[PDB]
Amino acid sequence: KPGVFSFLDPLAYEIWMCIVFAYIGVSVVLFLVSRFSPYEWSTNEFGIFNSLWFSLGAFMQQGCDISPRSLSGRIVGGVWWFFTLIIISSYTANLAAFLTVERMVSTSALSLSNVAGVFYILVGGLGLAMLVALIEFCYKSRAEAKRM
Amino acid sequence: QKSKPGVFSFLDPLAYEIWMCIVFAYIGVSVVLFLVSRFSPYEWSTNEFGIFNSLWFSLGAFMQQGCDISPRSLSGRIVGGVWWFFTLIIISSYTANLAAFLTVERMTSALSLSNVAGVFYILVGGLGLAMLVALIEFCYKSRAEAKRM
Amino acid sequence: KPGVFSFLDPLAYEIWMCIVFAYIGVSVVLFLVSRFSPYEWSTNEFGIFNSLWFSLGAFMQQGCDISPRSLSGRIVGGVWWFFTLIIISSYTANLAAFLTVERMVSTSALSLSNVAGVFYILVGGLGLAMLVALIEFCYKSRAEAKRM
Amino acid sequence: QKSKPGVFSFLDPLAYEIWMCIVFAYIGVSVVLFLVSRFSPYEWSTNEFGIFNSLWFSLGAFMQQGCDISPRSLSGRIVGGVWWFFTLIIISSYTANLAAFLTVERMTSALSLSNVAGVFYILVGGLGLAMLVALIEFCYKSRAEAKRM
Amino acid sequence: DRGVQMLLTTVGAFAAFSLMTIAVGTDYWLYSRGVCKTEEVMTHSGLWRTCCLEGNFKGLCKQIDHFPEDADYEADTAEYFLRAVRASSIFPILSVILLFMGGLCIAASEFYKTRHNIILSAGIFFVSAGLSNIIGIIVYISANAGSYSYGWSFYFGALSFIIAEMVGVLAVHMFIDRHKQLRATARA
Amino acid sequence: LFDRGVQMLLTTVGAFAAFSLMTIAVGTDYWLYSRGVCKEEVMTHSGLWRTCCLEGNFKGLCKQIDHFPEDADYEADTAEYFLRAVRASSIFPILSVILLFMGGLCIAASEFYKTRHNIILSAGIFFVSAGLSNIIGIIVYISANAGSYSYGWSFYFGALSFIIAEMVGVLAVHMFIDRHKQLRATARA
Amino acid sequence: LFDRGVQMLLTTVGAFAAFSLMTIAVGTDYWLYSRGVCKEEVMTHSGLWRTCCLEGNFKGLCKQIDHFPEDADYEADTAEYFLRAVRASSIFPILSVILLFMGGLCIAASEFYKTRHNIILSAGIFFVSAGLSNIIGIIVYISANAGSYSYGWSFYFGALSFIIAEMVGVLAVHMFIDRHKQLRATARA
Amino acid sequence: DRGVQMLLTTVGAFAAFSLMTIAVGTDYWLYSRGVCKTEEVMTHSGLWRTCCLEGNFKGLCKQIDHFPEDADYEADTAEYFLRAVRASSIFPILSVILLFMGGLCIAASEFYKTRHNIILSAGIFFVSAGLSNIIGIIVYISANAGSYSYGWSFYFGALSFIIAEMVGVLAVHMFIDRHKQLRATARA
Repeated sequence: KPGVFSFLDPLAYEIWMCIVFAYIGVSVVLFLVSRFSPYEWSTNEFGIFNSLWFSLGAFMQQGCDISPRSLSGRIVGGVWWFFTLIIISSYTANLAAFLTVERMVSTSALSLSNVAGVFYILVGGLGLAMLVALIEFCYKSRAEAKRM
Repeated sequence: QKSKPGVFSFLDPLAYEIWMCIVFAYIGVSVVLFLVSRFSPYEWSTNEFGIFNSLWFSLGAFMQQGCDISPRSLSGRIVGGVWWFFTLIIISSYTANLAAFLTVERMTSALSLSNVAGVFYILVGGLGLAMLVALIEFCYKSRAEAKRM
Repeated sequence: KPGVFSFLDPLAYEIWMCIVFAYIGVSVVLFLVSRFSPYEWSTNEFGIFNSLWFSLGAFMQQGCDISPRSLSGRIVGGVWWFFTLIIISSYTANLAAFLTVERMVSTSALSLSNVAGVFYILVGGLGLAMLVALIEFCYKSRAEAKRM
Repeated sequence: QKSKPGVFSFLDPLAYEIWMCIVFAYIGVSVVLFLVSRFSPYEWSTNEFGIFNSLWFSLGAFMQQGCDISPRSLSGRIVGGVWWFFTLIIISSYTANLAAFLTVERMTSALSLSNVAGVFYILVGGLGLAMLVALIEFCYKSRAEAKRM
Repeated sequence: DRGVQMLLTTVGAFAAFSLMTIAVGTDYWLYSRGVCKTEEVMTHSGLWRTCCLEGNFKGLCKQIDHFPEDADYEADTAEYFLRAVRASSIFPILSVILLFMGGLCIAASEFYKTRHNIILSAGIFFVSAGLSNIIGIIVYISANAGSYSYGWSFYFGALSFIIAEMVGVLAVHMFIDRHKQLRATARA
Repeated sequence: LFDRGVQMLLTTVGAFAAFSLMTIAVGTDYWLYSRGVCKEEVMTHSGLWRTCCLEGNFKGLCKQIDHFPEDADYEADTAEYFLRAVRASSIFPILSVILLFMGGLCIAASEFYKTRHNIILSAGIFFVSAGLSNIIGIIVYISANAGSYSYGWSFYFGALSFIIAEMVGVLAVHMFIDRHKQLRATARA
Repeated sequence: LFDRGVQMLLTTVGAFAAFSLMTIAVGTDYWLYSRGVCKEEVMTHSGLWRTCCLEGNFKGLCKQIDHFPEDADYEADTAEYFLRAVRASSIFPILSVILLFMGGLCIAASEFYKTRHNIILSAGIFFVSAGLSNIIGIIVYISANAGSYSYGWSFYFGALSFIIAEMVGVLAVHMFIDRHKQLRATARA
Repeated sequence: DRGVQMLLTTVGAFAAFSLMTIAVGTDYWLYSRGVCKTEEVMTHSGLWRTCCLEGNFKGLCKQIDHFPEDADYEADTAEYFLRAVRASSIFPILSVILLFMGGLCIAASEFYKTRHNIILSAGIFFVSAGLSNIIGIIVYISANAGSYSYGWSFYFGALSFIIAEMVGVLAVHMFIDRHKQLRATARA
């Protein structure tokens, strides 16, 4: 009986924790090197909110809408891209090794039990986004009612 | 003895339930993104995420392409991020399971055309369907233009 | 002694020929369903030359700049994306199977002799592009003299 | 016995010569794209493919992350296409060889931080380098601004 | 059109609610051979009880037990949580309830034309019902994993999800038009 | 790409070349070179309907392709049987050449009734459909054969006929765009 | 995110909390819970400098960590020796502590001579550098450990110190832009 | 300054040409253990000769045989073509020729200021030189594949490629600047 979060098996928990830490650090450094200097004020669409979005899209290998234009921002983006490529390839290779070793011991297709955790996370994220949007809409509607 | 590969044997690495749930999750993600992008009039549209555009965005995200747009709201970005994580895990699982199936024979050579004939058939069918839809739209517009005058 | 073009080993020659044929057909169908309608004129930058570019970028999983907006064009793009994903995953999986079976045969790292063919193809493409650009430059230079 | 993985053991799947040639081919492709994009005055710029932007485009193409720009000329598109094919083959080979290394042990557990510590070190070093460059730019502009007034 | 949009929304909501109510209540969810009145005989199982088919004791239905404690095994708490979630059918029932409340909101939208938030609430309920249906399908399949076929009752819930999501799109589109119409009138 | 008279002539000659190549491909028994029996195992050249002997004891004795062999054929599934029927009947190459002939007739008929601009669009649609049909036929035949071999010139005659059909169809729709552009251009003036 | 006085107080309290957490983590020998000796095999809680016994026959006895053990250590390459030296000295946790202290000193002295706007930028640089140093220290410590085991509260004390430092550093740079915006606002008028 | 950039590009072209000519000339390309003047001894080999190192027969260089016909084997024609390409060192030498042509074009630019098309020619020559250098490196490594370490001579060729590509980039800058200045002058 595979675990619910059995899709995190190829990498260790320490790797995931360090991945989250590295993502946070890269996002903060990108925001800093994007908007700290008054002499660049901005001309770049890289705030703290947009920096985290760019880093997430880079890790998921889905370039969303923007790319850094300054030298430091591009350095951050390049090192993050290299890290992401290595980590994703490592995950895929280790999962393939796990599956091949399980297949070669003395049904065959992947079952929904092996990826049920990713579905749970996806639906939880959909619900969280719905709740956030509803709260924002309620706050904006209340603000308009008070003003009017 | 090894049997002749099936026409639609490219779906073998993932179970049928996984593919069905993939289609369903794609539909749900598209609907939720369209909902959270355009329901609030206080965001009006500033974004371009209609139902058609949301479906296109989710399809592009699943195939790891991305069309031309990205959510800008916090809720839309949460939806996009969870969908991206889902897509990454699912595609990696498919590739890993196909590698495991090709490495170990149960009861290595180059993949033959019989291994991907199903995907080729689906591609040609999609081309024909697109041609039919475009011709239908052209015929509908041509008669409508003549009706006006 | 591995072949120069041994990176095509995981797939068959029939698959490569059919991939080229399918690319041509999809590009032609995209151009057809993009510009044949006089009532869409255009609002889309999908010509015959641009359709080939979009299809080539889709096959290598590198969306370049544009995406179809018409329903038929989006159908073409979706089926091409599904075909591309399946084919690329099949290539990666068969290459992994080849390497794993070779490893369990009774140095380890991939040598440059395995990817020498892709390096040669890349440099040949660079040279062809440079030659085409020089030809275009000379043709425009001659054309301006004729006008004057 | 299985030795403790090296700090930079994440480069093991591809040989050192392959990595060196990858770096050099990236440089060459960036230069060729910049040349074919901006050399002709008849193209003047209409495109945004400077040397820095061409380097960014090639780096993004190799990591399969995309870019905000794309070549529009025939020669630039040929360069982009051959670079994309090269990138696809190289990344697939890296993933396949890493899978082969993780499947067969010569003389399976979850990957540990020791296996990927080097990529983390490189990431943090790049972050520090970026901070240093940004601080240097700010200091240079602060002194230059004071010189004007 | 506004009237046609309302008609389509009501028809789709009613169809989705009926399909889910039939699917949850009916027992044609899975075709699997199994024991009876607890020999091997082909049966069809739903969410509560499995009815033995084409056998010597055909017709009789045995209540499905989601906690096979014959061996007195616990393993990990995740398995117990999944078994408890699947046994109650909390997610299909929640989807049915959300569909019912969305239908109530749609019906009450006609009485109060000024209050446009009821249409948005109906759309939100429909989308949440679809998500609950998705979670229920995932949980059901995972519990079944921990030859076989899926009957028409299972596909009734699958088709209800597609219909419920389609109606949710229609409702939010109708909410979008209502606010745009209000803004258009204020422009004049 | 330029003018209209040369474009019409180039498209017409391309359509004629594609039609001739596809007709030759359908009617020539040189599609695959493989070992087999043309009546022991020996090198033979095969086609769509018959396979003749090659460099054997009795060279040139053609025998019809065993599409439904007897003596415990082991049967197959519905999809495999459908594929076998499609390969035997050669429905897709025949449909491709039929579409090519229809498009050529439309192009020849385009000289008359020049006001009817939809004729050239119909010819382009026919040629694109013929190219897709050629793709399907090539894939089906290769899959059927795949279960040391090489293909003959007629197989590459059909392969080139698909490319010529699409290249002709590409610039045939260019006329439909330009013909509509002419009406738009003359409307403003 | 709003106003200036509340932002200043929030940044100061966050910096102080991060400094306290990281200092406690450095000075507390509860980093890893693993079996081992503290003088047979028994459960022990480890830290950066000493490891004490847990539920053993002689509890409350700490022993210095064998960073360079004798008795045929077998040696290693330069990289492993460098990692061992870094882990033994725990320079990166100490470097993070020092950088956090400098950032706190700068942000506290920012009240005096408020005209100097570059002090807050220096505080932000100090805090982000301390966060990066914490990242390197955590990575080094985990890699040394991996060469059952669970991490102690002090290790997670330093895990939150890095998170707080970056979130404090984010706000530290944010008020730097706001101050320049005020200067830009008053320059136009 | 444009003159400063021209001086920089001339210095870079000279440095790259010197590096590449030394790399082709000297024989410290690869350190490996091999036979001497047909026992195992560590030797160094370039493109033409292998010379013994710290051995009894140290100092004598033996010409490399690129055609191992000891057993009279041919196998495929691709191997023979690769061996022939490596044997002549056609790509490193033709890269040397391309760098020489680029340097000549740069030097002759001061004679004709009006003719801007030859600075672009110099940039084209430098870029083609780098491409040919990378092809030569790939061919050399592939042929060597079918313990070892690369020497400074090999790294001089790698360093020459980087400078030539760097000089080619800045050479094209002049051609862009020459046309930009010309167009600006013609505007007024």
